[PDB]
Amino acid sequence: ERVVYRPDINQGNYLTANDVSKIRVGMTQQQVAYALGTPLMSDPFGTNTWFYVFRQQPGHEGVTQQTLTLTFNSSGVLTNIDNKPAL
Amino acid sequence: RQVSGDEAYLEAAPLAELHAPAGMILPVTSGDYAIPSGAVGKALDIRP
Amino acid sequence: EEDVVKMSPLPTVENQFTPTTAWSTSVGSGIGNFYSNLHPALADNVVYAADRAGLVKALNADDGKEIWSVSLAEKDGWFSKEPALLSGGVTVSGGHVYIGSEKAQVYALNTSDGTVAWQTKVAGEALSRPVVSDGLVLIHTSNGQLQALNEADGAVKWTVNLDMPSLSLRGESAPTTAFGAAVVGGDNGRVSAVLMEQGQMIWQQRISQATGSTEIDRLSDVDTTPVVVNGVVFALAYNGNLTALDLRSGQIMWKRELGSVNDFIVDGNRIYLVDQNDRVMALTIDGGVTLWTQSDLLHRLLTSPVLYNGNLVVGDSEGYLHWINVEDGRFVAQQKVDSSGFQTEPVAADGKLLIQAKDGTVYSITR
Amino acid sequence: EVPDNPPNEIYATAQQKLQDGNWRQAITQLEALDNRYPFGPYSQQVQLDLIYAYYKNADLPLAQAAIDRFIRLNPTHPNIDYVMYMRGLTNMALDDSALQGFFGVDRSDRDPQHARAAFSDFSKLVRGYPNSQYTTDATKRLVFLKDRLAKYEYSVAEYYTERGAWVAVVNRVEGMLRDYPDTQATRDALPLMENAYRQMQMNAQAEKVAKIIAANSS
Amino acid sequence: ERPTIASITFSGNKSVKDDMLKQNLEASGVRVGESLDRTTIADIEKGLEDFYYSVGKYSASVKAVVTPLPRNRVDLKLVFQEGVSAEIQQINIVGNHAFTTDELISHFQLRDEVPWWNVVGDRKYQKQKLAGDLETLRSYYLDRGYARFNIDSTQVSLTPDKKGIYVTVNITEGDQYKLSGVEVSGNLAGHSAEIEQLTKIEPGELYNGTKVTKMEDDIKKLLGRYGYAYPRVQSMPEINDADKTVKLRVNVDAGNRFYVRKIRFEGNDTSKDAVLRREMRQMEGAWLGSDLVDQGKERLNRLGFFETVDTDTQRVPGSPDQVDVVYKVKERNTGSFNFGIGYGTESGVSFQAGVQQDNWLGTGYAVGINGTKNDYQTYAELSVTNPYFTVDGVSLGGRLFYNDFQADDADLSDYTNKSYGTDVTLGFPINEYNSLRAGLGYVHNSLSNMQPQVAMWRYLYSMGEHPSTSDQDNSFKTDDFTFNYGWTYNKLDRGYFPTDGSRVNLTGKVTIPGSDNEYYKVTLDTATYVPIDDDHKWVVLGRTRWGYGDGLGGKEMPFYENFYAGGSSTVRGFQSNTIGPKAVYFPHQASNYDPDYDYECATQDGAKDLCKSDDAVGGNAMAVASLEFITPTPFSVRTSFFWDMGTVWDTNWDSSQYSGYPDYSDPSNIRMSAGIALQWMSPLGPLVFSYAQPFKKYDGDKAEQFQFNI
Repeated sequence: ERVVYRPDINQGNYLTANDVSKIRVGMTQQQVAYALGTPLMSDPFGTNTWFYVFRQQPGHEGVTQQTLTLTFNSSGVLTNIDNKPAL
Repeated sequence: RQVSGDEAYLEAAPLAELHAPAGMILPVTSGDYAIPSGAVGKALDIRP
Repeated sequence: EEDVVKMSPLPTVENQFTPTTAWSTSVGSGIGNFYSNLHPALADNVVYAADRAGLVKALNADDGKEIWSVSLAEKDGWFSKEPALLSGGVTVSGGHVYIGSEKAQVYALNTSDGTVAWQTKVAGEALSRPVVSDGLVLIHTSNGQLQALNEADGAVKWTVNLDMPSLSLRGESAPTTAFGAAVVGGDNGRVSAVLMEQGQMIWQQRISQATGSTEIDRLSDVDTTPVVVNGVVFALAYNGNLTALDLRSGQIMWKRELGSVNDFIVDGNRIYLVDQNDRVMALTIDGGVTLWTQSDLLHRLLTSPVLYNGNLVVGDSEGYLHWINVEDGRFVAQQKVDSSGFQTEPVAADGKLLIQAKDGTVYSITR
Repeated sequence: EVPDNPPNEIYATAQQKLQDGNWRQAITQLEALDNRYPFGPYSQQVQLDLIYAYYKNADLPLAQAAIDRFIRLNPTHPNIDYVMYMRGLTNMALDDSALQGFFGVDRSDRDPQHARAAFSDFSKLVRGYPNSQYTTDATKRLVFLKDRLAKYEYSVAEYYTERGAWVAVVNRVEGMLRDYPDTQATRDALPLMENAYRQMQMNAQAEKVAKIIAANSS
Repeated sequence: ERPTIASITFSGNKSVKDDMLKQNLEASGVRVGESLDRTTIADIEKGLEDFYYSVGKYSASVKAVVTPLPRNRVDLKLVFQEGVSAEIQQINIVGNHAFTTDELISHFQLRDEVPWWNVVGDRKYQKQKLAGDLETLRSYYLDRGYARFNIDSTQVSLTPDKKGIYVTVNITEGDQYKLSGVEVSGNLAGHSAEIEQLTKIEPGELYNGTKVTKMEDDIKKLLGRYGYAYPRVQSMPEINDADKTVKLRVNVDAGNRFYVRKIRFEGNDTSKDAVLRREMRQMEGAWLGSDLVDQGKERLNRLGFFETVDTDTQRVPGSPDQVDVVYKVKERNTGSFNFGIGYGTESGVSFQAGVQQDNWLGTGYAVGINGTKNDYQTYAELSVTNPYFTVDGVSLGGRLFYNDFQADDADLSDYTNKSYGTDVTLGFPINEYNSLRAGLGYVHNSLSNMQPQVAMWRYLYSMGEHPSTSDQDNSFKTDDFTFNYGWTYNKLDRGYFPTDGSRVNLTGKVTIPGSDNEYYKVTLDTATYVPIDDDHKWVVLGRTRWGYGDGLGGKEMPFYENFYAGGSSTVRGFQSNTIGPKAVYFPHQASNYDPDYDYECATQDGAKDLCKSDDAVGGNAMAVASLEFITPTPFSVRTSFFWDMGTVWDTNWDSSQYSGYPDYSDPSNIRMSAGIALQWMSPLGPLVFSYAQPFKKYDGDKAEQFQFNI
């Protein structure tokens, strides 16, 4: 409560609203991967579902997570789209 | 002729290939832990 | 860390008679180290030399009194009287004498006054002694190129390219002509015949290699100056490897690759030379059949040799002169005409010997 | 140092310092001979003596040098299996060049490259000469080296955890699982990944991983 | 059997790396254990004189010594009949028609003006240096507007002595044009406006090729912010020779983003990967902007716990996003133990040693231990630094030091100030080079029976005490709760031997009550590097400190905090701390201790009539001057020519008393000692020392022109 010194959270693999619109339903795995760059978050053991994360806070003023995660069926086909902003 | 160095080998845990609830497997097999004389330590003598 | 192999000094000093120094007109340096032909020439008791920046003179061949001088250094532009680095020889042709800058800017010089007839850019610095071809001066630029200019204005008659080099073995091929057959040395041991009229390869030829991944003699300041006595030619190799060939052939008559030569002349039957060993070999016309060599000032850095009163002259880099009994075969006279020394052409026309020391402007001897 | 002498006596001195341990003078005379009679057959026997002492001398550069020289000299030789094990040994040695661990120190966290090299050598041994006179030694070096790399990566992840790059974290824990769910570092790390996800409301994976260490609560 | 090649003995090179010629020998199929080819005497002689021709000599023959030996072993000597290397005499720039040729050398790497008035390398030759000069000239026109410019050819001649190189240039001087406009083209991926602004040329201005390339690669970096590894972008000019202008095609094309997965480091065995991985402000698991990688690199550099920050990105094979970073780190290790000893008569030669491990185990923990000594005033020092106390980077440095001198010369009373103390430093990196700090400095001192000296006694009354004047009896113990601060902005290159950058060491020291000696003050250090040689081998070496004392409550600089200079780095050539106010004692007699008329510093044993004394004690204010030019020793090392100058003085030196005695309130008393910032390397470590010319010696200064260690 007496430290103005804080950093900004230099983490990404973020999203563009372009990236947002970039993908629609049932779009296939390789297709979406190229269309959005490979992901880095996806369950070790569960389904083919995928995550995609935005991450920041500029220090003392609000933390901005923004992840969309991405469900996937058996045959590498999208099944559902799942965004989430901060909190 | 004893192994100059540890035998912390002997304190390494027998690696439990882990054991998870169903449908939760992970492709370990990238590794190379084949399981087959020669001492361990004292008589582990490297005279050729 | 400079253990260069110095040579024997002046041995067995001898002067059968009096090397009378006719005079020593030292008009003013000059060259410096700066190896370059720039050799001074004469015409009718009137002789001609030049500085290394644009100054040119015309003198008396009795005392070296100046008949007149001129400067040439460009009086404006990138330098007020820009050092123009005259490096062509001294080519005399009637009212017009010629000079070669190291800026590809020839200067035809109106002899009568020193009027700059015309300065013409060419394919590079004019290292070789420009040669007259009866309306055509023979400029052999640095970069293997070769161009003739109209004596009257410098019309570029043509632009024969030639024997393009890789590492510049000194490309002062002094071109020569035979009945209207333009000949010239080259930069890659390859003499080439040329149509005197408009520069067409009458034939080419290969004699020697040339320094750079195939290295040849680079202490033989080669007379890149094909002499042509009657149509059997005699060309010095770019490392003095002897040769003789039919004028309009290039087909070898014979060749003494033994030779690796600085400069040369020939008389009647005896050829002469300055091998890199810095020793002539009295050599008969037929083959490199030898009469004698003389390794006395072996490996001393020398000038061209020349004849005088039926005696052979030769200049050293240290103002010593080494008249040689032409048939046997060693010195006959000697004098330290300078400390400055020299390398360029000792000129002996009309029985008057001429030198420009590498800085010590013209000296002139007799006996 | 090298006094030239009868070669049989050269190898004699070599064996003298061998049974003793004066690796310096031994190696001197061995290299002397392979400057004197180098391409001879027992001169690669000399070379084996050389690699031997070079390790016994704890002189690892020339160890690698002569070992690889022996490999390029012979694809399979009488002592080449001992050579392979010695190569693995000198690599793992480089990984333990320092031995501060008994000054209350850890090495589970320094350069994990020679450990990869040794792990590879012992892999190539356990499936390339897997009947040698050096089976279980290499085997336990294998298992330990592996949990060692494990704890290394786990510490790295802990670092980032203290930093915040929870994604980097998750990926580390993952890549560890897919290199091992066995090595203690595994169970160690797991909560790392879990709190990480929690820093990301991906709580689904969090409680999944919870059940994971639950069935593996040991 | 002709074999075997067994002997290789390079002799007469005297100028090169013999093993380079050895790799050539192998490149000629020649080395120990090879097929002994008696024939190859002349062959390899040719090859290696050709090597000389390569290195720019062509003037060093060689003689090989075949030595028939028994069946296997052979001998061979290689007599390098060396001479004088090739030498450059002059350049020509043909076709030059817009600028002075010699000016168009005035940027050339290679040269011919190295005479005894101008120094530029030497007139040897290597075609590579040539090509550099070529492109230099090429730029030299392309910046100007000379589009069509080129280099028609070049060549280099040999004076027919193998001595003289000639230099020739064949140009076509471009015929300047006024570049018209630029056209972005291709993948900008929603980053247009910015890029367009990265190229806001002046309308139709002159052509300037390097300015273009700047626009180009700055657009590159610009994108790198948005994470594109190799934003393959091309700049193309389209010539309008008709109007004499040219238009510009900016072929833009980016890459992809979320790149960095697993950042290897290397060779850090001595050093905890944790700290290294902290010295990279690019948090992993994210995209890449190579400038982040660099700023990292520089951080690692400033740490100094390294030797080479070599980076290498790596597109991991398998998907364009798989991109990961190695760090080939070849950091050196130093056990920093150096004992510099000062010699210079009998009552003042000791000096001090550093016994410091320099981050034990590379844990990220430098920890200090230092000791010093003087006739009586003997001080030690000890420390422990936590560069990374918190995740952010907070540096925490413990400090400890001991004066343990009760003045045991006779028994005591000979300036007894056994005086220890300790403190910590809660150092912040306030900004990415800005750093104020903080700490709670504390120190015990005990004075007793000191030989009386005007300074000390003015102090005691500044203390507000009434010590019996001409008496070796009075005692004073003291401690202090001191509040600390201080500032430092380092953007230097390499923390051990630098090349360039800002070094400042503001150390704000004050005190607070509850303590004994109430006073305030502040110091600050000034020092920096910056190169003169732009090969980053000659460098200007700034250095200067500014001494200042003071005291709250009208009190005075508690004189255990008296600054000093003289001896080592502070000054050169002088003896230790022998610069500034040399104290003076009252015409004192009553010492309570009369030796056999020993201890002649104003005691009863004679010693009346105030002894204007030559005992350097220094005072509340100081500055020493030090500006230096590295010569990367052309004979870890750097060599300049020290000439430095310093001065010390007391403010409160009220000349009223000192009237007839050399004033010590006059700061303008600057000494000077000249020499050369020497440093060597022998097979033992980072060897370095100094030796100065103490000319501008003031009244009674005391010099030992030598110095040892660093």
